[PDB]
Amino acid sequence: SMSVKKPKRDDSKDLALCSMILTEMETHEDAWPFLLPVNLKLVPGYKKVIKKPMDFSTIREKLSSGQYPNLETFALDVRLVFDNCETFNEDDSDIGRAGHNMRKYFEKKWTDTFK
Repeated sequence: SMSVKKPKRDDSKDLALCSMILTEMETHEDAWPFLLPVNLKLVPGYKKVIKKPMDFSTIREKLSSGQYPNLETFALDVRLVFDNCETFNEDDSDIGRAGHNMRKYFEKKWTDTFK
């Protein structure tokens, strides 16, 4: 509350560390569905169904331009990529499998870097 604060967690390295995580997600062999925005002209249904499209290149640009206020808003966009994927793709598809794999990979790196 006013003039009553928990001890200050050091957040000075968060930007660099989210960047490192994102590099690792970018270079994963199963990243290919997620590297670029879904082409809304070429994929029927996407535009109407997926209300907030998100992809790795868009997160990279937001990260690089100070559009994440804190590490939680960064994680929300990463998870949005996977939540979008599960909304549009069958589990038993190459893309559906990719999304599950990448979500796992991310959640581990997230816990190990920060929790």
